[PDB]
Amino acid sequence: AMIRKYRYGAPFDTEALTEKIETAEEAFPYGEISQKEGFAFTYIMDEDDIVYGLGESNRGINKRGYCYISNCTDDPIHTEDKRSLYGAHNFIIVSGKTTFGLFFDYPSKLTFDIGYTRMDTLKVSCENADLDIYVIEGENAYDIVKQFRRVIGRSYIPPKFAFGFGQSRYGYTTKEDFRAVAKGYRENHIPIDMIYMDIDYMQDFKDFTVNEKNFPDFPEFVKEMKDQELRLIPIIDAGVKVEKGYEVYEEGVKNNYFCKREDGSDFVAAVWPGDTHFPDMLNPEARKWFGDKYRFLIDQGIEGFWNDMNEPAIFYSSEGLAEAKEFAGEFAKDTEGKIHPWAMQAKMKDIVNSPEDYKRFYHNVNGKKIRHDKVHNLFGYNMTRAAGEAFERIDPEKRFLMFSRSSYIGMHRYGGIWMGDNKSWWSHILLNLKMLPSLNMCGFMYTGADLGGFGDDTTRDLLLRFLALGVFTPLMRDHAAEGTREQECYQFENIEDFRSVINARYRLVPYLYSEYMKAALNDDMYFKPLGFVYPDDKMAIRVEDQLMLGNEIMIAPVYEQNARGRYVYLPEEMKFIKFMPDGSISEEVLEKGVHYVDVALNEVPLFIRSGKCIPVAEAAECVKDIDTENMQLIGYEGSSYTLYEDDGIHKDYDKKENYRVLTK
Amino acid sequence: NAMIRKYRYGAPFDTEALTEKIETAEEAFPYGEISQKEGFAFTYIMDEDDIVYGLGESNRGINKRGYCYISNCTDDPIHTEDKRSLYGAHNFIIVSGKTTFGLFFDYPSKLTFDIGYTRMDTLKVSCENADLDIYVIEGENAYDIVKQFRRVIGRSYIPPKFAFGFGQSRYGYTTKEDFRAVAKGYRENHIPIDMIYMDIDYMQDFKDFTVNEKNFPDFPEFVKEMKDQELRLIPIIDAGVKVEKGYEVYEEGVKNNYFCKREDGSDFVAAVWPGDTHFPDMLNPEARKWFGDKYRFLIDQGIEGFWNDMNEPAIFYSSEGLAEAKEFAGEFAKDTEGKIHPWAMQAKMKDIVNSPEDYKRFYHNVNGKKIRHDKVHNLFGYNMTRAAGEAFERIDPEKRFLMFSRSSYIGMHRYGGIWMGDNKSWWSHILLNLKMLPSLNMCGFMYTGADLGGFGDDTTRDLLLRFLALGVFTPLMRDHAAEGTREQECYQFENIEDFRSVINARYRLVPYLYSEYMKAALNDDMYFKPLGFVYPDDKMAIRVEDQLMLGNEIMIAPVYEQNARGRYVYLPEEMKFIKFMPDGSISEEVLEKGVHYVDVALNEVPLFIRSGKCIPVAEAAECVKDIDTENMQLIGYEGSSYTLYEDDGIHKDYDKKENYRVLTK
Ligand SMILES: C[C@H]1O[C@H](O[C@H]2[C@H](O)[C@@H](O)[C@@H](O[C@H]3[C@H](O)[C@@H](O)[C@@H](O)O[C@@H]3CO)O[C@@H]2CO)[C@H](O)[C@@H](O)[C@@H]1N[C@H]1C=C(CO)[C@@H](O)[C@H](O)[C@H]1O
Ligand SMILES: C[C@H]1O[C@H](O[C@H]2[C@H](O)[C@@H](O)[C@@H](O[C@H]3[C@H](O)[C@@H](O)[C@@H](O)O[C@@H]3CO)O[C@@H]2CO)[C@H](O)[C@@H](O)[C@@H]1N[C@H]1C=C(CO)[C@@H](O)[C@H](O)[C@H]1O
Repeated sequence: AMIRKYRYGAPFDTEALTEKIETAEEAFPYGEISQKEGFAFTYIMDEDDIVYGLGESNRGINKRGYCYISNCTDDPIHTEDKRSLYGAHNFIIVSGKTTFGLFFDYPSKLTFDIGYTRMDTLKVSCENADLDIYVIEGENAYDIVKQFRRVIGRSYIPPKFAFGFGQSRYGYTTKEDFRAVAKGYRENHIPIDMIYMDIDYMQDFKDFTVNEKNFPDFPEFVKEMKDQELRLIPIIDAGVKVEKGYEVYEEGVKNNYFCKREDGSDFVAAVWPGDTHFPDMLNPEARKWFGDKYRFLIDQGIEGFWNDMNEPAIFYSSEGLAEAKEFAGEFAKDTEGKIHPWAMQAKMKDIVNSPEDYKRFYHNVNGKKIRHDKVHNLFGYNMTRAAGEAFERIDPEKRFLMFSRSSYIGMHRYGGIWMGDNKSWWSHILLNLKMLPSLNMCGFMYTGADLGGFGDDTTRDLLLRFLALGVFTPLMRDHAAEGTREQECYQFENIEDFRSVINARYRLVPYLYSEYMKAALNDDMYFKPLGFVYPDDKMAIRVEDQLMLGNEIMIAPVYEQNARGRYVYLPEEMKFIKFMPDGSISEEVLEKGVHYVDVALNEVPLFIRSGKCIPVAEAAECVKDIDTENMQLIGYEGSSYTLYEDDGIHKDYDKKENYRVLTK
Repeated sequence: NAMIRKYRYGAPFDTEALTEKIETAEEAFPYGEISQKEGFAFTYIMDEDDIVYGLGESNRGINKRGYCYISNCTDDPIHTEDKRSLYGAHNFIIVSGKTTFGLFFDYPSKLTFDIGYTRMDTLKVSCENADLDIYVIEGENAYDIVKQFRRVIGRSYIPPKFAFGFGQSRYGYTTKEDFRAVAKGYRENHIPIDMIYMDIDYMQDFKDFTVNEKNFPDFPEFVKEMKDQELRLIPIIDAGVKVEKGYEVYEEGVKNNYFCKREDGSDFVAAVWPGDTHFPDMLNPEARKWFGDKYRFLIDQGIEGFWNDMNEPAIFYSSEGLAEAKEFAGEFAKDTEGKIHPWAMQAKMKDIVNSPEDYKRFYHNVNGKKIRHDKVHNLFGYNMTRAAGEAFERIDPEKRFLMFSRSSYIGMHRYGGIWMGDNKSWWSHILLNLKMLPSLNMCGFMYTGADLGGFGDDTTRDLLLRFLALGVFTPLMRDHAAEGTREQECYQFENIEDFRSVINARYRLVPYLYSEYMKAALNDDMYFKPLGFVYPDDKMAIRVEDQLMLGNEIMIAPVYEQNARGRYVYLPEEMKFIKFMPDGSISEEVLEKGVHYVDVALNEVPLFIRSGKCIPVAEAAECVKDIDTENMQLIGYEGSSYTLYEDDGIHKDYDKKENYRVLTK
């Protein structure tokens, strides 16, 4: 009713939406649509108009003033200029005097020119007038989003343990590597529930093996780790290594489960294991075959997975590789200097994630051959769907921890997202923050960034400020790239400081989980821009470095080096809370308005809204040990918090026992 | 100045950074601990509250704690927070806390500042060779310590007045049409401007000290076509002298042994824009004078300023590097077994650029003894600008020339300014350009700016405007853009009157800004100051990093977040919030000491006036020579006094009672 679906050409069915919406028949309600060059929507914006959405895209909460292209790209350098990151989330809302939401249900490259060309002009275009546009209406932007959240289906719900802290590093390889990490944390009493395993745990980077030489009995090691409440979260890449004898490879080939070239042969793309093949994620059968392979690890005790390189990322195809070796040929023999080293360098770079490669292989969809570039942004989506759907067969009642890098809307039902290869820059603390709400609008609630920065060298302080933001993000893990400064918490001085920050995560767990469960089950938001909560405050709607969490709190982390505080705007009176390093909790009332607050490196800050309160537990070293019984209530006297909780393992969501009102 | 003990280690190369002879102190080192096991290392444990200023043009913020900085002039077009080395080497730092003192490491080689990077409480300055002078500057506070240092390094370079105008630039402008188009585009729209820069294209095949003969049949006249319009062309000069027979500059450098040379006596070859080039031996006096004198060519044609580029010096690849690369390309090409990953190929291409190894392959002839370049690496750009400067004074001693350089070392500030190089059209770079200001001032470099709009990548309308609004206050205010970037000339955007509004604020402030720069340079004082220097005992002010004091009257606080309509500020004393309005009016508002949010729209230029002060504001003019300083509105507080310095802005006659006049509100 307050949602209509306008249809152009013959759209590919993305299965993005779970709710049926009939094809409206009147005139498109806003702006203009054109077909002189492919397809274009053009809209003129009110000078005060704010644009939200685009989920995991570059820049800030208000998208006005730059260009975003949905075109899932493996790009390790997230600088302000980049137009396409990992995600393809074609949902925007124009909010102002004239407010409306738009979802562009489209598989391929979609360019959102949001004021970049002309300031007052919003122009969303793509090569093909074959798509569905969904127009949503409501009073405010929050209401437009909650409607969207309805029609795309309930977001993924992770197991309770995933609301713990997780340690990860590209490099962990042996039982020793892993033990010294468990050692490092448990011996210094720093809580943690997860350690991630990156590609070095496989045999020759073969999907669905383990290095038999390093884990002669992987299952027992898993049980040894799990005994200390450490759950090993293995990675899975998109490419299956080409290698005779390799079971997963032989099957893929024999049953035509792989993407093929225009000639029927299996397309080769090179990744970690060298030459690989990509499972045909768009083909229902291949998807059940791929998903089922997760049993290999589940049967061994594994309760979580992360999907990577699933744009899919291509270092080089056999086609590109020959072009390059060949060019290098003329370079090597160049006497006249007709071939500059810059160009040789340019070719090496162009064979990576080549657009030419993305038209070299095809998907087989219920018998229809479709070229990959045409459906490019669905690949990661469906790889994560394969896992999810396979999960539900293996054990319909159990929750598995699951996240992916690349995604498209609809994938939000089967798994969360991590924000990819960030760097150890202070600006990336803010980027982590700004992306949260957008992702929530698009259904992705279980998200977080690599704390302390994936790439490059971190410092003791960058890490602590990153963690302090992580405290509030459902996914909280410290991750680091190959050969960077070691950034485990125990790899610094005065380690107790890190204990302090993590401790705060582990006291806030029952609240954060609660607020998560309530949001997901209600097709609602976990993180909200201040604009959603105080739509009348023309000051609040412009704030981009503070977020509302649930209905009880606001967060505002420090993201500047050497700072000892930061400016905040409070659209209402709140109590200002800091989790102190001695184990106590500072509390101060602060009137609405502007304020500079003092927040030391080893203190964690949050605000509690007027007439509200939240439960806080004692610090425990793992999710299982948190005493949920006698929690302290912080906030406003006479207020009440409805606390959700369940076994945090199965999907028994609708019990009256799951709710329990607390009054301060 | 015997409040500046100097400590000697080894047999230091003389950088000529100081103009003041300081004797070699004789006691143990006044602070921390010195070690000499595997080179040289100063190690100091800092107090928790200590702040660290300095390092001029270096990465990150005002307070330098919490990272690692390396003096090693490097051509790096990507200015991300992780970078440890950019273009300049300004080895001056100051520890500001319970124990305040200042340090200058006079060392021309790779010098590492580990400022609380490894251990948070640990400052460690180390290098390979113990061949260095270390100046310890004692004093009451940081500001004072900086004033001392400014005096032993000598008066800062002083630009002609026309350089406080606005300038337009692009790695693209090639023909008369292009330049005329910039002319017409600005003039027709009554947008103030004084300079148009000429990038490497005006040359004859990138040959230094030539001009394109087909492009510019009669250059002196075209230069005149522009000058009559109050537009001054500022051509670039590159470090590399193109290798080519018949090319006079090359023939002479070779004939007279003026180029840097391989170990074996051969003229070292480095590839740059022109192709193979030689580098003029900037550490050789005869060479330095020969190169400097070459500027006459352009000066005798009516040119009144220059910029020196690529002078780290930047190297695309050496002859040795190309060969090594082509031979690797071969192995890769014929490799049938996948022995050679494409990543290794790609890594080799990257390796040949600015290859530390090349910097080991050429020497400087310093009156007799040959010195391997890497041993004096941070000096190259400094002595190239020194070549140009000394030349100017031989060529015409009365007249001031516009001069600035990319690479630099303390001491170069006497001969020219610098721009902050290849930044990017990122909002974060507006702040980066802000934060570098104070630091560069502490090291003598006052004439500085950044590429407004962002050099690299594509800018937007709002980004360019917020950049200009900072640029209003930086002595170098220049719009420059990379090859193939979106056009960022002010006339290439809708509602052009918002660019005329903003750049009006500049020309209206020019009388006062010029005044402060002149006063500051002649007094060995700073033009920009961190708030700590002015409000030493306000714990809140000593940590403000995104505001700056300018002279002794005003404070700046640029908007740097995209889509923001205001920003938070902290005021250490009562002040008049002022906005140059898009209508021409100047809004005024008193705000007390404390935190505030102030509305600054895109097309408004903000600034604050200190309690007890005021400033002159002229009416808008479209070029510097047309500005009317006779009757200027005074903006500020009642019964305050401003001393206006002014002169002909052309010659070098600075010490005269007639240059000053007291204005009273
Ligand atoms: C691990 C990471 O590797 C791949 O990306 C890397 C590039 O291939 C490298 O060339 C290198 O690029 C840097 C260059 O040296 C230089 O141009 C500099 O300016 O910066 C560049 C980027 O920092 O570094 C890249 C990233 O470190 C691949 O594209 C990327 O997606 C990979 N990340 C995934 C893989 C692993 C291992 O399974 C996980 O640890 C990550 O979390 C994944 O997201
Ligand atoms: C003009 C500029 O060119 C040289 O640097 C360029 C590189 O050679 C290119 O490879 C390219 O780098 C980009 C990467 O491919 C990409 O990874 C992305 O991250 O951005 C990189 C840089 O934006 O672009 C570079 C910049 O164009 C040279 O080393 C550099 O120092 C040059 N700058 C000076 C030269 C000119 C022309 O005479 C002047 O206009 C400038 O103002 C100078 O500062």
